[PDB]
Amino acid sequence: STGSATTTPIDSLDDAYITPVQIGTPAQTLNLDFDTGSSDLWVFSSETTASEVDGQTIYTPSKSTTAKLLSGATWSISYGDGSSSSGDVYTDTVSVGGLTVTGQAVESAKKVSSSFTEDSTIDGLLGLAFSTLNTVSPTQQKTFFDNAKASLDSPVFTADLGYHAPGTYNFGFIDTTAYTGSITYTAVSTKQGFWEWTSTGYAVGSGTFKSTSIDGIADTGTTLLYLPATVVSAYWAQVSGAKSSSSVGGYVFPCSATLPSFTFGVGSARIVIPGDYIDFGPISTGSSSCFGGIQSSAGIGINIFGDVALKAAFVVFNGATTPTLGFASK
Repeated sequence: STGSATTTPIDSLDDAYITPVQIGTPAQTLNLDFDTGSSDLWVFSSETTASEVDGQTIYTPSKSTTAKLLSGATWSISYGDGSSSSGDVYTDTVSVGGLTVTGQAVESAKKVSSSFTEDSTIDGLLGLAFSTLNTVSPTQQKTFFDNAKASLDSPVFTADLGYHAPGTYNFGFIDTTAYTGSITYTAVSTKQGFWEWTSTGYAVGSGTFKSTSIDGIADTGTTLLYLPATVVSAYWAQVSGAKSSSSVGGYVFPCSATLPSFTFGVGSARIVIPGDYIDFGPISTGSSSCFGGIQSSAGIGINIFGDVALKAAFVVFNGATTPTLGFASK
C-alpha cells in the first residue's frame, strides 16, 4: 500500500504545516501537524476542556462506530517550545492520503496549553519519530508509520515541504519526479528516539564550505533551524545590523536586508537554503526589525534541522531495519 497527502502552511510565514487526516467511521477529517520530532497522535476532541477550544475541529469518539476506549491509558506530553497537552486514549481507524491503519491509538486531549488553544488552524499532532518516545501509559503505543510499515510497498515516508506553498507527505514510495539529481543517504541514531544524524558542515552565502560534524535531528514539527552558536554567529555576521536580542529571544535583523543563503552538508552532497527562507518577518506588526530563521541551539541541548532546512530538500525517512535519512535537492 501507499498514501499521499498534501501539506499546507498554516500562515504566510510557514510557521507550521497541516495535513488532513481521516479519523473514525464515518470519517472525521482533522488537520494535523505532522511532527517527525515526537511520537504521539493527539487531537482536540469532545473531551477537551471547553475554554481551551477556540476554532479547532474536534474528534468526537462517540460518533465513530469503530472507536473503542483504550481502558486505563493516559498520555501527557511537553514539547521543546514549552507547550503541552494530556488526556486519555481511543483506538480507531486512521487514514492519511488513502493509506489506512486500523487500531491506531488516537490520544484525546482533555487539556491543552495556551499556544495550542490560540492556534485555530491546528487540530492536533501526528508524531513520526520513533515509537520509543510515545507517552501513553501504562502501555506505550505505536506511531501511525510504525503501524502502517508492514503494509507499505517500501518502509519509508517522505517530506516535501513547500516554501510559502503546499507540499506533500508520501508513505510507502519515493516519487522520483519530486526531486533533482540523486538522493544522498546518511546514518541515523535512534538512541534518543529521534531521526538524529550528523551533517558534514556548512557554508554562508558564497563563502567556502567548513567541514565540521554537526549532530542534529530532522524535525518537521519545529519551524526554524537551530545550530551551534559558532555557526549561527558566522551566519548573522554577514548581515549588516543583525544582532542577538535577549528581549526578543534570538537573532533579529533589519527588514531592509537581503539575506545570504545557508548551505548544509549531507555526506559529500550540499543542500542550499535560499536567503529568503530565513526571513520570518517583523518581530511585531509594523516593526522594521525582522526575526531570523537560523537561531542558536545553545539553550536547547540538541541541534534541530527544522522546517527552514527541510523545506529546501526532498527528505526520505527510511524506516528499514537500520533506519537512514535521505536528502535531495529539488
